[PDB]
Amino acid sequence: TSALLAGTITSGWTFGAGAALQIPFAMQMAYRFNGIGVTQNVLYENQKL
Amino acid sequence: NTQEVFAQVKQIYKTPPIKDFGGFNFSQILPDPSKPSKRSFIEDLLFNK
Amino acid sequence: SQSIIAYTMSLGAENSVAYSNNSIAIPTNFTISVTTEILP
Amino acid sequence: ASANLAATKMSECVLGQSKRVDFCGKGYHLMSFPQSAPHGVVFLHVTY
Amino acid sequence: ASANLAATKMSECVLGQSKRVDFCGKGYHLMSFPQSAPHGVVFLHVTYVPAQEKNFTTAPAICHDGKAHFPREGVFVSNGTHWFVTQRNFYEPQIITTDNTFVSGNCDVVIGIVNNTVYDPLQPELDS
Repeated sequence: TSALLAGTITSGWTFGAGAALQIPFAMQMAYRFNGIGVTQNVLYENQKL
Repeated sequence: NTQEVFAQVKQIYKTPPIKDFGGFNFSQILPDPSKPSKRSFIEDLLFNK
Repeated sequence: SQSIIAYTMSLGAENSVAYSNNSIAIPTNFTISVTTEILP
Repeated sequence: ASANLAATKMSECVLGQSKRVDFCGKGYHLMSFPQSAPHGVVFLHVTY
Repeated sequence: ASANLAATKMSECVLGQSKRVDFCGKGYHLMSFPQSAPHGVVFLHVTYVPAQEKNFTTAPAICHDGKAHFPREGVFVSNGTHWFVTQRNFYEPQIITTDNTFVSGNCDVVIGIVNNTVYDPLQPELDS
């Protein structure tokens, strides 16, 4: 359970396909927001909220 | 049934000491290294309930 | 000189990947895999 | 069947981002965090 | 239940491309080929797997003249001296332009932003 958190927190959706992948967490949510029809702007503009 | 669920990975990942994730606090889900059993706060509640 | 042993199971190798606010890992090549799946 | 379902959620919800409605929580799924439990498992979904 | 699953995989994996993870093989699914067998069926799942990596320095945006430029489809990377844009799952670096980017707001609200130049293809034609 702890290993799968460290991969999701770090790599997001990559370690489930192959080798792990260093990605910052704030950048993962930018791609996940794009996965629901929302741009990267509202995240970085409201990163604290 | 456990291997198909929990053993979805092939290599153990771990978190860094510098937990900089853009303001997100995963302390209540990450393991407490002080306890004998390395399970998180939320995990410990479920094992007691 | 062989014998049967008993041990605690290991769950794979540790991998403490890199971390930073200014780091990214991008693939440069790729590898096609063709695995197999049986179902009765 | 519950175990095969949970194994499908760890692949779809945790290891990836699912566009399936109400499969990884009510709302637009962003990511999911698993937690262990006695004779079971618990998912902490995140939705927009 | 195993048969209903195989019927579900013949539809989602073979007859189409599935975005479901670990359902039609390990990795990003491209296509799958079925094969018969006694009292069952065999699926040959073709998958895309990135193999060779390379660490890079990144940033979420670029400050050009006060305007923050975000990428339309890709990420900003750096070889230590110059910044480019590239697709996520493959290193195809290319110059930052106003066509590869999107403008929203200013540079005083985004965290981790960096100052750099953005190219405008219209400018050199004016000098022609």
